[PDB]
Amino acid sequence: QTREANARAAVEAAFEQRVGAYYNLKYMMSGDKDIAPVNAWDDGRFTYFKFSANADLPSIYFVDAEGNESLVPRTTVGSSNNIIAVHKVNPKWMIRLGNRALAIFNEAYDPNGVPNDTGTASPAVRRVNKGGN
Amino acid sequence: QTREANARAAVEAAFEQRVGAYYNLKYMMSGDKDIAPVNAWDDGRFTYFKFSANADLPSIYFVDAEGNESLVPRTTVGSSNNIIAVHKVNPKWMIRLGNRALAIFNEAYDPNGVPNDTGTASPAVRRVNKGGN
Amino acid sequence: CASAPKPKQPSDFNREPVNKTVPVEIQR
Amino acid sequence: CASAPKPKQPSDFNREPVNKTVPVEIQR
Amino acid sequence: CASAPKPKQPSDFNREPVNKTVPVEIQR
Amino acid sequence: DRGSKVVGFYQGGLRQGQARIFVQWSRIETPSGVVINLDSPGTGPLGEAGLGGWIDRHFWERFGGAIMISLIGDLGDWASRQGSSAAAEALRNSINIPPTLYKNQGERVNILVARDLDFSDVYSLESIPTK
Amino acid sequence: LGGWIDRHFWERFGGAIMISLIGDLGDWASRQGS
Amino acid sequence: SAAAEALRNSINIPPTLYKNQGERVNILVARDLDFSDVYSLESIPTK
Amino acid sequence: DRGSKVVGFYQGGLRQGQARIFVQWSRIETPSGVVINLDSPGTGPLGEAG
Repeated sequence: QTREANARAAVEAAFEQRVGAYYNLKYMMSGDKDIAPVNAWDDGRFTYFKFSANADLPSIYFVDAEGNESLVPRTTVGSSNNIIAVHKVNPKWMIRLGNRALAIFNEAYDPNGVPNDTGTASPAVRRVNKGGN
Repeated sequence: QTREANARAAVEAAFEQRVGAYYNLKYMMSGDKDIAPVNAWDDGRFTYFKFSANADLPSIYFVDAEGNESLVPRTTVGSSNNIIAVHKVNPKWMIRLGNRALAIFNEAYDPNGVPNDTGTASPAVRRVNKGGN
Repeated sequence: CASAPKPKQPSDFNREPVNKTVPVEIQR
Repeated sequence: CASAPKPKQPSDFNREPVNKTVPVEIQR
Repeated sequence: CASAPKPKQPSDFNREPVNKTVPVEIQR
Repeated sequence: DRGSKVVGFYQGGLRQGQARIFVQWSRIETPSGVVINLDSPGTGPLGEAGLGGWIDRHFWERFGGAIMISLIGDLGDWASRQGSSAAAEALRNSINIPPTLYKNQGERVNILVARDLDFSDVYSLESIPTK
Repeated sequence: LGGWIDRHFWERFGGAIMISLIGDLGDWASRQGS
Repeated sequence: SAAAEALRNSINIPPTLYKNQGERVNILVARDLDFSDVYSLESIPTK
Repeated sequence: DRGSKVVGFYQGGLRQGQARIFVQWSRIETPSGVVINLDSPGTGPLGEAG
């Protein structure tokens, strides 16, 4: 019971560390600017769209090379739930809210990115196989 | 049990205390002035419409950038139930009662707003995760 | 050929301030 | 003869940076 | 008359090496 | 909170003359992990029951067999006369095709809460000390 | 509660109207053989 | 009528769908998937 | 993980007027050996049922 609590504390410390990361800020937008984020970046693993306090949180879609949109998994982070973090780095993004649309462009797309050798969202936490078997 | 009653007393005090709010009063109207409020303002988080004592309370709708109306949740506050608090700040509203319609305009719209870091309607009270799990 | 009508749209001509005096819930 | 309409395609004319400032989440 | 369409055939014009660099899994 | 994932389902399809599908929203998950079973009706942006979009009434699938059968019969009669019912069966067999509704991604909808939702076991309030 | 009523005139009668008209037009063309 | 007979006996042939290989699809997770028995997390020591 | 293999099935065929078939995905298999029974619907790239 004790060594597991220690491991949990270490894991939370390591996740909250968030050290040695590089941020891409070269994002452009064009479309219905009234649903635009106030900030968009990515750290090579996830893409973050930050929205103001009065803005409705829109739906965000993944655009491929031919222009077809597709769903991408999402998590809402931030102190006020103001940041939509999508789990992919992409060159183009689609934001929709009702009958408005805004296109977000990644102007520094890195086709390689950082490999996920650990199985978590952090390089300092390892996902290990408990199930054995 | 003692700390819970103390917590409840402090929470009521902090909700009533009401410090540090800015008020927008730059609101204009056009349409059927018979169903009009006597006063409209907002505190950055909610929008308030005061109606007189001899006035029927109308229905209020959210108007988006394209003209479409949609429902918004509503609270009726004030000592004599004369104030309608909608839970949103928006540049345009629509007041409808029967076949009369009135457009309300926020002439000082603040797209940023003020973030909700606490989970409550006041910065002096915090919503905390009791359920654990 | 016929679709449901729309609710009345208010005229956009007689635009005037809502507030002719400051509310007292603002403590003023 | 008719198919379901696509959603609105945004116009590619008013292209501008998203970031007017630097987010505080970047610690900047 | 109408049959099931075939998937897109890749072009044969822009033929180029896959391996710009030697993979590291070759231990090279 | 905002950004909470609501999950729902529909079934049964449309009937002739209908342009809205009943959608039931089943559960919502808050970004902080709160989960509540709301079994509520899904409505449009102004609370009209069902989700509605663009309707495909399948005109050609319903009527083209009968139309073509009639045209072939009439052209055959024209040719035979120029020497010097199947249509009703096709219609009977392909007339009852229910419509299909298409609704785009990113549209606004409402959930009208059908039951009281109680959050007393997962939240509590604490006053924030000043200064 | 009452409001505006869509009676679905076309969804109810257009199939019959169109079938009748196409039958009549085909008949007219077949008559126009000579 | 022979033509009406043939139509009556061959008019209901359900359609066939062809989807090519390599196309993109989703899976909408219908239930909560619990991974607590097969993984665990540990902190990687610095350096 | 990525590269996990999902297995599903369809049945029943189509009706007239239908252009989508219902697919149920049944089990996914992680490249490290984790099998979980997700009996979920298979949709299109944007969530269209079937």
